[PDB]
Amino acid sequence: VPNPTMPVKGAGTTLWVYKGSGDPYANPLSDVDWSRLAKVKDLTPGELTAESYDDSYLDDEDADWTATGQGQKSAGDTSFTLAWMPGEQGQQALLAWFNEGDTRAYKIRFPNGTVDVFRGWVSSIGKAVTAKEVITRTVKVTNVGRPSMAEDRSTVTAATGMTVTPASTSVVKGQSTTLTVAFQPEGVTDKSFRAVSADKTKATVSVSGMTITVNGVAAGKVNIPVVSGNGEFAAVAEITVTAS
Amino acid sequence: VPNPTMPVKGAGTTLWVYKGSGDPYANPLSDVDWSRLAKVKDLTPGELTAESYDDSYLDDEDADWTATGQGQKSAGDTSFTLAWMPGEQGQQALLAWFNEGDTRAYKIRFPNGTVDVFRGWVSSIGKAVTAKEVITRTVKVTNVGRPSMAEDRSTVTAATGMTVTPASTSVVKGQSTTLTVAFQPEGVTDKSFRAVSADKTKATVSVSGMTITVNGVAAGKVNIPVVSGNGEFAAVAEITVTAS
Repeated sequence: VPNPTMPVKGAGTTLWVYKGSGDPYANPLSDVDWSRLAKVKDLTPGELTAESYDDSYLDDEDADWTATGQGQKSAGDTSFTLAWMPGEQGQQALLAWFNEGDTRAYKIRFPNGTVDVFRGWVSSIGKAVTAKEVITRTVKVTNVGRPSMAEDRSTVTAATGMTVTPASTSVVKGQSTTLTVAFQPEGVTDKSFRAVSADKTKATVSVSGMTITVNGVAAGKVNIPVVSGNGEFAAVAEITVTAS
Repeated sequence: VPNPTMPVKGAGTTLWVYKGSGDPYANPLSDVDWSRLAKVKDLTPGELTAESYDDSYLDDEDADWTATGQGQKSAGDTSFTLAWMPGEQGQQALLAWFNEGDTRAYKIRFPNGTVDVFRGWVSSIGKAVTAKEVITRTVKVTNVGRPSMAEDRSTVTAATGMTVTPASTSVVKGQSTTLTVAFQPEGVTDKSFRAVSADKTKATVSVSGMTITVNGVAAGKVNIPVVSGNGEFAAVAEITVTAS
């Protein structure tokens, strides 16, 4: 249904702020570590510009027509107003973003399946209070550096398939077992995953670089659920733990 | 028979115009100086309107129901239509009223002995021509200021009494006598009067503030009439003027 080669109606556009660590430009399709800014009244994305550089010399035969070239670009000034919910995360995190000069990353997700991720710092936080109208919070973010348009991530293989094969063997205290995940639907993929223990007590799990290590902290039958990327697919694995 | 505490049938309503100086609001009942607009086909009197004003503040607790108050009143635009008699004295006065921005006073007399007095300027003058139907003149008056409704007056003592005490003696050239009129039908009165001269040769009367000065311009025997208000009561006195 989402066709990036046909015009879209705009409704359904979403705003997120990168609350994790690492490279936000790498895999922006996944929603992991992206806190959502809900209840957006209106949005005005930044306009990439370019300064004009004068490229005229004295020797240049004839000067009837001006000659110029491109200069510095300076993507900047993405603004948006949302509803005022002072006691909800994403909005408190927004005020925290304002209170230091942090240059954080933020992404805009469009209904046609494409993403536009920028990186900037908050330069304005306002508020409009009138009767018979919901109080709105207005934000403005000055963008720094080169952004990441949706015209760069034009590959998208869409995945649509994965499997999780665990060891499913008893693990003794202090020893780490390795779990396997196949995320190769014809090889090319553009998604990640995260696995989190369903009890957090009988075992400790760690997922890093396609390496899933599970340690049998306490005896029993631990269940490790894994969810891929934003959460299109998921799986459940079991690992026994023996007291001996 | 006219009972202002019971509904009336509406037949017998009359239209009058105040073609004089003074306060029409003072004694509307007295038809003195009021010119009648006879042959009224129909009449739609003005509507006492009142604008709305918003009395809502931001700090007001709750706004579920609107809070409003009275604003400006602007009562006017009473219309009527009558038979078209261009050569009639009273319709030429109406055309003169239209032809300048004069804001004159007019009154409507109702069959139950009550009067509504408005003051305004003529805003629409028209005609309707059709065979088998009397040609009609249509008028519309935009009222200004506060009217004097029939509900403002509630006492009306009805008078029912007046007499005259004249000098009824000789008058010398260059010396004027005083004629007095008693208008005390048990104290309270709501009517004025006027006096005339029969010949305008032997003597003439100056009338103002109940004071009537009769001066014998020429010798002889003259009669001075007095008429109170619309003509309900009258009186006649005799004054003699001597040559020496």
